[PDB]
Amino acid sequence: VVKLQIPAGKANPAPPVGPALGQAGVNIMGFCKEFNARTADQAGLIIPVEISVYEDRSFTFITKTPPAAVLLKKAAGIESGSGEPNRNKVATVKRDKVREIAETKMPDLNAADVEAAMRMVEGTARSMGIVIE
Amino acid sequence: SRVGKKLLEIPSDVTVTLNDNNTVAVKGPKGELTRTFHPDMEIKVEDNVLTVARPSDQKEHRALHGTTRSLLGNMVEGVSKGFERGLELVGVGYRASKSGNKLVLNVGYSHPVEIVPEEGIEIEVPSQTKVVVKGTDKERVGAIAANIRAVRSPEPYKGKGIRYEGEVVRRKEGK
Amino acid sequence: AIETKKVVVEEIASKLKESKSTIIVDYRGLNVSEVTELRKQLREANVEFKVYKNTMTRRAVEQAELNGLNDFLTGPNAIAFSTEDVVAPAKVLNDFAKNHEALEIKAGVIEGKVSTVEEVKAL
Amino acid sequence: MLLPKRVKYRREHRGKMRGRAKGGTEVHFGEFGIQALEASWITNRQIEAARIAMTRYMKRGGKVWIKIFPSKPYTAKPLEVRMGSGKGAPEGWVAVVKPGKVLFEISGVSEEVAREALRLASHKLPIKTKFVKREEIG
Amino acid sequence: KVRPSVKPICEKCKVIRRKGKVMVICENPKHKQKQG
RNA sequence: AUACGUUAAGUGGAAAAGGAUGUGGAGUUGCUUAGACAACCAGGAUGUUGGCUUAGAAGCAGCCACCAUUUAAAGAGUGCG
Repeated sequence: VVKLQIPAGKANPAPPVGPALGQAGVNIMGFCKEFNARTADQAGLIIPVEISVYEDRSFTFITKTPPAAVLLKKAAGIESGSGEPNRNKVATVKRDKVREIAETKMPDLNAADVEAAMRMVEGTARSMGIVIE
Repeated sequence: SRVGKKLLEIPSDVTVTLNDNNTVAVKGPKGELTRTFHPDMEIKVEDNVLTVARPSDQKEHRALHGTTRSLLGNMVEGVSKGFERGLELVGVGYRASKSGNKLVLNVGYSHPVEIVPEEGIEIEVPSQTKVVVKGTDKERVGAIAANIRAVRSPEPYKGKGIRYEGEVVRRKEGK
Repeated sequence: AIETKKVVVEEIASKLKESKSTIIVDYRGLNVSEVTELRKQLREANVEFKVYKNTMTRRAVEQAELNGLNDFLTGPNAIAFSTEDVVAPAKVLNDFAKNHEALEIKAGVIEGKVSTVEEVKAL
Repeated sequence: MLLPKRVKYRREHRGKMRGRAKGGTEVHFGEFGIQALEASWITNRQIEAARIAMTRYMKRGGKVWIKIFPSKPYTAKPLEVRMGSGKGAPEGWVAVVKPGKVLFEISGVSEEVAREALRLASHKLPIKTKFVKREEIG
Repeated sequence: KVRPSVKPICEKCKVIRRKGKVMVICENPKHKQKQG
């Protein structure tokens, strides 16, 4: 099992994929069409993909959401957070806005509940130093 | 919480004599042993169960009491199941083969290596890599295992010569 | 020892209203194997199910002294008790059985628990 | 490195240590402090050797306390000079020390760090010493 | 090494007197020590 | 010689700072048959390396807000890597 961050819009050249999965016995020609299929809904983003390795050289893949807290910069409206969080509260975000963010992360999050999904994001918003309001 | 108070069952068939003072002549199909025992210890034989008891709680007695049980358990098992210690040779041209009772060892020294087992001990060579020293005496099998190890002290830089199976020799980076 | 009482009194409250339960051995209890079961609890309900591996004969068996007096035989060795709150019984007996058959933790050949006055044979 | 701005006399008698300390036996300015078991002379350089050892390990923290300011000079006749023909000169300074006296104090520091800072000072000081804490009956 | 004030260096080290001479032993050979 | 002990090195019959599961007594305290120290079999966190960074270094360049959930349990980290 070797996780990789294959881009959604492209999958063919050796240097990003190539030998690294080619030594796994993976048939690269047969899967590249698949990476361009389901990920087309979210083109232009770098989508991480888990890769299990069956003994029969069969394969099944699971796509994931773009990485967490990157969205927090957008909701804050600021390009970058403080280098001194809490000591420097550069930005603030409403609790209702956090609900919009947590729902996007649900397939990636292992959180049992939407109320718990809130608390998970709350630990990320504090990393940016952003106040929770 | 303590060692010698624990009971030791005899699976059988292992008889145990109680001859003074004090000699324990364990007997059976595989062999016999007579461990030395100073008088202060008290060995007793419950039916198919060896027993040991401490004369006092004094610190000197606390040490000796835990040893006497561990030895008797080593004795009975060697009279039954027996014992063996593997030895994993590692290298390229290294190999070993018997010549009579003697065990020739083609160690990387230009001088040929030979080791003679003591009576009651035999060394089969199922493969050139593995080495097995069968024997009823743990003190002797571990001694012979050390004597064979003496022929080649292991090199930390690379797996060579005698090596316990299994054991991790410390890795080293050459340059 | 006051903390131990919280371990006792709380779990008894579940058993008084408990419906069904199943034996689960603790051997080779991989964390990934647990998550596969925990997600199933999320479908059946929420936090209402309990995994609590407080399976000492001095612990859980005392809870069984009031009700479910069949745990005395199951008490030796590893156990993973489960308790139901609401949820009409069905899949709960079946879901864990499917997991052990595909590797992941010995089932213990299902020693069984309270349902009537019986033991073995999940339905 | 601590020396007096002025002294009434260039030289003084070496004296004779005996008995329990006249005072300062009980630490209170600091949460913890070194306490000598015996009595012996301490040169000014030995005191500086102790404080430098603490400031590094302590990092950020409360100020180091020093209850003891040296005042008694130790005479040092130049080498190979014959006996007599006048008293020598004060090469340096030495504080008087008595058993049970609080040689140093520390405060505002965590319990783990405090155990070490008192220990490193004990090596620089020839006198045997022991861990001590404030008493509050009180 | 041999020093009068043998001390443990890491958690793996263990203090064991042998033949009247205290010796610290560790999985790392460098930490091996004996007093006297 | 008598009685209660202590000492194991020839200490007694040569010093020190310092070091040590040496041993004999005394005291205090944590846990502890609603379970202790040893184990031997179980698992190791979830988003996540998480913010600020250094090409990248995800338990770990190092500076830290070092969060909250899954819960029988685990620090967004004890350590060999």
